[PDB]
Amino acid sequence: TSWSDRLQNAADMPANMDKHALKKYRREAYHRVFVNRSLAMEKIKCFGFDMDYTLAVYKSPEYESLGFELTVERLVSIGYPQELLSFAYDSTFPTRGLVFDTLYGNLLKVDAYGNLLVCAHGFNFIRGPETREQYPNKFIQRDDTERFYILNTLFNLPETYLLACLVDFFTNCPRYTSCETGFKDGDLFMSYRSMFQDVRDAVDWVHYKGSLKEKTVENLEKYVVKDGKLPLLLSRMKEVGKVFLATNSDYKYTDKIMTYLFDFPHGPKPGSSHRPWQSYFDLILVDARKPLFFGEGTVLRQVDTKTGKLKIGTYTGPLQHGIVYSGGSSDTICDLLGAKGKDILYIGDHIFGDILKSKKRQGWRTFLVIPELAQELHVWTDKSSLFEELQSLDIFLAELDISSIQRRIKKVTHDMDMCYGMMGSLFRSGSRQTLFASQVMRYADLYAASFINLLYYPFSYLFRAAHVLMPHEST
Amino acid sequence: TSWSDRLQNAADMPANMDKHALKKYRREAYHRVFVNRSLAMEKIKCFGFDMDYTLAVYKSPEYESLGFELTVERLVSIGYPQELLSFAYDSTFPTRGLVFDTLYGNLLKVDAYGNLLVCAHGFNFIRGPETREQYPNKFIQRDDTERFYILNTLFNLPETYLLACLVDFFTNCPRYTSCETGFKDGDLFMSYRSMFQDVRDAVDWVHYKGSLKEKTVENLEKYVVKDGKLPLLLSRMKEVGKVFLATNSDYKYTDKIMTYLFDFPHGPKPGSSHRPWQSYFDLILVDARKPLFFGEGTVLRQVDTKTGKLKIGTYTGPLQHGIVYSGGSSDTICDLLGAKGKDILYIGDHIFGDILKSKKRQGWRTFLVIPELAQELHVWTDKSSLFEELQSLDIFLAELDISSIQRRIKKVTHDMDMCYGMMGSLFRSGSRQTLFASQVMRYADLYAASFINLLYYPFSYLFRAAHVLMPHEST
Amino acid sequence: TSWSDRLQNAADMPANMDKHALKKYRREAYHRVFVNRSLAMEKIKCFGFDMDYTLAVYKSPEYESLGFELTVERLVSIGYPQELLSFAYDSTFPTRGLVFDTLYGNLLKVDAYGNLLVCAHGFNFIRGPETREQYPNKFIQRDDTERFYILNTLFNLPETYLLACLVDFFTNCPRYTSCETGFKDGDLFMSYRSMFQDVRDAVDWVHYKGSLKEKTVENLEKYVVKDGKLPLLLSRMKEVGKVFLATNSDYKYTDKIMTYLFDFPHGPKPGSSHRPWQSYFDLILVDARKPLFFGEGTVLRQVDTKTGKLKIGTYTGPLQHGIVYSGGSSDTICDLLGAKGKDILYIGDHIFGDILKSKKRQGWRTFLVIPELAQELHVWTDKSSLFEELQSLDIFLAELDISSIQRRIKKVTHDMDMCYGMMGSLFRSGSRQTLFASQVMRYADLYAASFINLLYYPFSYLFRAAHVLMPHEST
Amino acid sequence: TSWSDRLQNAADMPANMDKHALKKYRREAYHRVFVNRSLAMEKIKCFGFDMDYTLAVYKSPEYESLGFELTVERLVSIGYPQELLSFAYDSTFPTRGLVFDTLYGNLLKVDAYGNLLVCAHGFNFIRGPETREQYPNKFIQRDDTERFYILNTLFNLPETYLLACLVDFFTNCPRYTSCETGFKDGDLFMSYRSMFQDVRDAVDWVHYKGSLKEKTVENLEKYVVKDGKLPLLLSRMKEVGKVFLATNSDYKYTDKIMTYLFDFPHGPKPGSSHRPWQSYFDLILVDARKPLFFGEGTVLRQVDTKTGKLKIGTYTGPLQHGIVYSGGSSDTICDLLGAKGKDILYIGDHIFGDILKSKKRQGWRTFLVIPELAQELHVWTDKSSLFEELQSLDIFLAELDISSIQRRIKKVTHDMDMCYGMMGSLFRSGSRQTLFASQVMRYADLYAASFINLLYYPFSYLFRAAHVLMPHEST
Ligand SMILES: [Mg+2]
Ligand SMILES: [Mg+2]
Ligand SMILES: [Mg+2]
Ligand SMILES: [Mg+2]
Repeated sequence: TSWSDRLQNAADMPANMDKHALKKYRREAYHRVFVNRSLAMEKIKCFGFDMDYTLAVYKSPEYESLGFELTVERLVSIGYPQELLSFAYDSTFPTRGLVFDTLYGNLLKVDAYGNLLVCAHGFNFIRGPETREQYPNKFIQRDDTERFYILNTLFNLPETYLLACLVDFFTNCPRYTSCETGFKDGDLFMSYRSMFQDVRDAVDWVHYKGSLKEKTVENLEKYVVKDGKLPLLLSRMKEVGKVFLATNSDYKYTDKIMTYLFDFPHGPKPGSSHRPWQSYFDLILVDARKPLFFGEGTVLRQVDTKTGKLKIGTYTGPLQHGIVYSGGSSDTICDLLGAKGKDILYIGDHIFGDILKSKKRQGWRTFLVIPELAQELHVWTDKSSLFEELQSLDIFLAELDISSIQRRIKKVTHDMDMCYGMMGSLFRSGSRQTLFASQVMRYADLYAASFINLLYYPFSYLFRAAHVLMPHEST
Repeated sequence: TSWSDRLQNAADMPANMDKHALKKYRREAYHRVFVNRSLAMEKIKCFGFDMDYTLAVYKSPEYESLGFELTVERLVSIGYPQELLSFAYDSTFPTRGLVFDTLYGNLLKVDAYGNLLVCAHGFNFIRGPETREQYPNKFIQRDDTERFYILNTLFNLPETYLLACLVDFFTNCPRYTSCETGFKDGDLFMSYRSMFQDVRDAVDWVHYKGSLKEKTVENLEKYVVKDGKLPLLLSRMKEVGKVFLATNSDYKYTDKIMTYLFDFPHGPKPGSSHRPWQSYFDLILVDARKPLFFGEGTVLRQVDTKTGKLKIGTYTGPLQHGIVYSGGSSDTICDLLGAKGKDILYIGDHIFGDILKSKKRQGWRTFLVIPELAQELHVWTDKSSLFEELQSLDIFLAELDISSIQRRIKKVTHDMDMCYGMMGSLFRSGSRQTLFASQVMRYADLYAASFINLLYYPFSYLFRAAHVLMPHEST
Repeated sequence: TSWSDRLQNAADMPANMDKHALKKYRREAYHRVFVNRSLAMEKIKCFGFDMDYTLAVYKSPEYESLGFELTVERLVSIGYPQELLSFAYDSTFPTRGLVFDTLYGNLLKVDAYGNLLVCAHGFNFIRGPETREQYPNKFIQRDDTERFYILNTLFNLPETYLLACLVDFFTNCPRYTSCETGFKDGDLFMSYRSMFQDVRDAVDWVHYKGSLKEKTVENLEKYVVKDGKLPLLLSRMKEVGKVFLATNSDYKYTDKIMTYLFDFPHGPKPGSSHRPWQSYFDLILVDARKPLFFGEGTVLRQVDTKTGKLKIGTYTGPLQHGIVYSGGSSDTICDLLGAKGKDILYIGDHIFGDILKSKKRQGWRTFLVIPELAQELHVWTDKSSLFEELQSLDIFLAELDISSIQRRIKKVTHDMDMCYGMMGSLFRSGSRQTLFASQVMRYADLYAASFINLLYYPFSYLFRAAHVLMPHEST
Repeated sequence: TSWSDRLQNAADMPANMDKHALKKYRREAYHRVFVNRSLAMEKIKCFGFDMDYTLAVYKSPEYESLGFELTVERLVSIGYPQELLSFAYDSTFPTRGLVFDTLYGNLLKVDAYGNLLVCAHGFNFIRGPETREQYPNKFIQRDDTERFYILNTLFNLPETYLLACLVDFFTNCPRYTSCETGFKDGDLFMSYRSMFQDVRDAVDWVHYKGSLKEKTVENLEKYVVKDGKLPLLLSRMKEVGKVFLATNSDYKYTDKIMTYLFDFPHGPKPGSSHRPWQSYFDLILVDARKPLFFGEGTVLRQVDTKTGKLKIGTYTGPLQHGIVYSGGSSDTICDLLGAKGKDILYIGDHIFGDILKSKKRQGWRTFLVIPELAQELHVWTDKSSLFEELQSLDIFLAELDISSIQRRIKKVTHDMDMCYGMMGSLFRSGSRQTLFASQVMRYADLYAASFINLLYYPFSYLFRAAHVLMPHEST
């Protein structure tokens, strides 16, 4: 059972719109909209959407495996050793949000202050004292982007596993010599940083020049979750306000994916005429280049919808029916739809490019899709027993012999985390929250396993969060 | 009653060290150490200190008034109009942490997302709808440091008032014409940004070339809080670990101020031989240039303690008795004292230069001194009635006629805030926390009205904070 | 008669090596080595070579036309109007070294101080007074690289003509409206700067992703000058010193081109065994990325000569027989061949990337190939009559009615220049030298229509230039 | 006999304005205007002037000695050893235009390509082979401004000698240990780069905070050349065009110096009413901050001529009588006087800040004052014998035993150069021109020992330079 098996379960269901069914269905955690800062839906005038892993959720692990296979094949095509071809994607290893340290070749799980929570070299998990060799003070400057790359999106799951695969492979292949910062094979030296760049280069290449889009699009049912409730929610949003798309993908890929997402023999509800996906939007903007989009952007271009090519020159006209934009900036949306930032709820999965940047730079309201939350919620509810024991121990430790009491902490956190995978939960390692968890609470006003959970809330719900108090204020 | 009147009350008291007196005295809020993240004092090996507004608290409002007077006199000396001379510092206007917007000449109180909480143009407080003229979406990109200057330290209190004074004066002086971005007087145009730079230039100048140090040092009792409990706490720290000073001030000013802070006819306790302030420290470092200190720093220099001048050349020797350093970096301290970052508790008042930077860049533990917390606590406890009514209204608003219910919110927040001053509380505006409050919770592990509150806690106390849960985790 | 018709005339000749034949053949201007600063061939220990337009001269105008055709086809493929397809390359329009001004869409010929010598908007040559509208003071800051692009290499000849073609086409096509900085077609605006970037993008694309290499390599005789005297000169250099290749091209293209350059049924001289091109070199370095090569360079890589792919990792071994390098820096050559900069004579055609940068950054000796010099010399010798009249007028103008005397200057310069082409001589406009001419004299120690002219000079010739005197020094 | 002894000889002379006296007086080399590029005086509409070492020439060696003394005293005041106090300025050591290499502590004389011509470590002149230890290839990247500082103005003559003095002193003082990059004294390390920064800091300090202006102004006759022919030339320029001042000095210093330069009991000619210096100018601009002046500049300010302070705010009015400007840009002058760049002849002594930058960035015409040219001309004319022998040897060397022929070259260049000083001529070392000589020919259209030499040329002279030919063009 993958996490997209949960999302494709609730997606096979038409929506009963009885107002008592929605209110009851909503309270079940898998379908909740969780609230970090209060938000009055009545004050939202425009709903904006990312596409990949927001409107179009790729089925796991089929999709990660395809991208891992194509990336491996690209690396062998440029000179990496044939053995890579026998790697096979394993979804139980990687967790989103890890940090690859290009100096020492470790995958790290860190908290919001860059404290080490987990450290794996290949598939060898480094325990506390040994990590102090390379990380005295057990800490990284997580903003040193020359050394550290944060694998933040579901797109990075294949490379998260692949980096571990390569470090493992070269460590144990007798042709090579392990050094602190990479591998020697005679007179060639491959630094972990060189190796990491090649992987990054290869993932980009399969997305933009290799065959991943092609293989995706010729088997959409295998790779893309489709849900009849998406065209219903979009039309319901259009009655209360404006709806826009602002995606980084190009127009040809956007059109194929979006057409499939609406490929039902009805429109919004069973019985209605099907409508083209474009009619569900007041403003369609491709090639957005977020997060640069939320600063100065690029020049506003117009897509030739017939050919998929951009018209030559900078588009100067007004919003008009039928038009598709390329490039531009967030200010394109605000001007063309007559919106201020806090009239906008932007809905996306990139904690950095979609959410953090639209909040800090423009004051937009934010909705973070976290697809793994379905499986994360399952593990967290089912094995709540262990976390409750965790919190019990954490307190009796403070009253105080703790020779053996710290041992039961470190034991209990390990086996709690293992239920999620080898890199543990996306949101925590034991009693300690991750960087990712921290940025969710900090920059996502709302979050949910799927944006579809908005369908189960009335037109003008007021999402409510608890007010926050400083220590001295609750004294 | 200023906030330094509170601190100079508890400072006139010798410390009863009965372990039941400390535990009871400690529970009184004014003397608490408040905890944002748990901290095990037993694991702290080095205590490090800022000086100004940490070890040496300047009496308010005498000191702010002196700096305001000298800054005003400097501006008139370079050409500003004589009327400035009749300005007089008013401590009830400014609150620390405001943001001056150099484009439109407004002082702003913002929350952590840059949402406008208060907006004053001179002494005219701009209400909601009118702020939308200049701030559509009622938001600023608080990291656009070319436009926005955050007045963060107690040193900025005089210029916080002075900026309002000037905007007020030029607005109402018939010689000038108000424009959106400044004032015209015939063929001269003074932009708010030009004017702001002159004020900043003048404050620097009185601190580093004018007479402020001179007038301070020739009347230390008038300007500097002195507390017999400081040499006691320092010596107690020296028995459990190492103690260091790392201040931005130069050695001559540091020596005068520190000598006075120890100017008692006894040592640590009444009855003991007085010792020079230098003997309370294992490492003394002046000219630190924090926050650059916490990155690459500057070259390590050695102070000629006899002359107050720096020796020529880069100091290459070891830590040795008697030596004073200039420049260097945080890594100087770690090497020379054999410490990792989390063995260090650094104690200071600069939320940015002392606390935020030492946490994000080095993983140091942090203790934030907030001198105004004494008065803030008084107002918050005494007028708790109003905040309790505030939180009641905030909830019954969510159940729902709110024509009149929002009016009682906006009324009640105003008169709550007024009890603090015209710019309201340092930590909140009504039910909404400030940027400053947010950075306290985020980067200060501990905080307190005074670092002296550490004296009332046992040698190896474990400061405990509540563990944090994401919404879906408490579901 | 193109300029590569001259070079392919002298190239069809085997070399008579009688020492009286070389000395006599050498004195003919077409075969001279011209000298800007004295150079003692005996002190040269390494000869280094660029490839494209140095060892491999592309036949004109076949090659420029092919690149123009492919670039035009690429632009139409991305959306430019079909009419572009009817453009046809005209070799009589462009002169190398022109400056495209992306603001106003003009091709400019400038002197070393950026003074305007010629200004063409499309095919309309703008005369003096009208250029003052857009260029008051008739001058450009030629180092403002955001606005001005200097078309410096023979590779830029197709785009030099194409830029004029497009400006002409849009100016006169009634679908568009000419503005100061570009063209409007309804709601699309194409700035000259946008248009220029598209041309630059398209030329790069045909070189690195389109078919230009493919079409070149499948008809080498049509496109590439081949000369039996090249393998003779290379072997003669190898007896006095070391020989190296440092080209920006990749290894697969380098191998095809170089193999053809040595494709004779003999070796160095008729009668000798043919040898592979690689045996003529002590150090072969591809992917050089000059001029970055002459600063920090890139990492040294090793080419897998069997597959044409780079081996993975950084090459750490020594110079060894058979090895081909990728990347690296000029310091790779100096270390591996044991050379200082002034032991090196580097031979190339890029006045900036090959010559200027190797002189200013490393102190290398320099040999500039100028292929057009053959035709330039012909025009300059044959029509010397007119330049002699020019210099006569220039002086009698100084003795002084010059109403009519300036008119004969401006007339005589025009018809002198026209004998070269519509953009006039590469080296001058009338009595005024071009930027290009200035950088030749300034940074090329030697220059010549072909590097083959070195064959006609004895092993240890001392190339001699006149010593330079300041005005006050000849007083 | 210093070089300002020559300039103060011709300055004690009233100007006979007989047109045959000027034409004859002019031909004497000391009073020539030398011409690098032809210039038609009739086309000059504005004459612009620097002040220091242009209108106000400081008497040598009195002035350099005063600045050396004050700089030495400042260094001892901050901690340098007392022995510095016994240094005494020696005008026979330094030559303008040397390059201090902050890595190895050498003064270098270089040519335009950065080839080493002279290399002195302290007062030890390093001969060829030993310089190869630190400068393989005998070359420096003269644009690496982090390592190399070019001492370009007469203001740098005191520090040129002082740098040698310090390197000499520390090398030979037994308290210190010489290392490749500086000196050790126990646990202090003084790098040459640290030491160089202290000297630079100290020279700035005496100019802007110490007493150099004060001591200058209270003994102007001792320190400043005064010439009755200056007010005559200025008034003659005002009849043919506009005259402006654009100096980096502030208004109070400018007024003292300029007032003295006009302190005669007559006006332009003996017998005329004296006029204030300000009446000789159409536009006076102080605080120019050249060369930044020739790019974006700073904001235009207005000087309060009564107080010497800048008025508050940005000056927006027009050119009006009596007004003095501060800051601004070269475009201030062009707009306010209605000039294009080539209507301007700017007259100054800074080869970089005044001449090179105004030519490359704005296309201004240029007049370089070189005060040492008077003495340089004397040495060059009087000892022409030796340079003529030099050029004879340079040629017979090319015909060819040169074991002994190179020895007579290296001997003859040494004793030629010695007649100028220990660092030799400003313009050459033997047969090789210096960087400085090269930038004179390259960027100064005219040059002269004094700008006063313009008085001896008729109103609309056409300064004529020989036209330049490339090698292949004179073939
Ligand atoms: Mg996405
Ligand atoms: Mg402080
Ligand atoms: Mg080339
Ligand atoms: Mg000057």
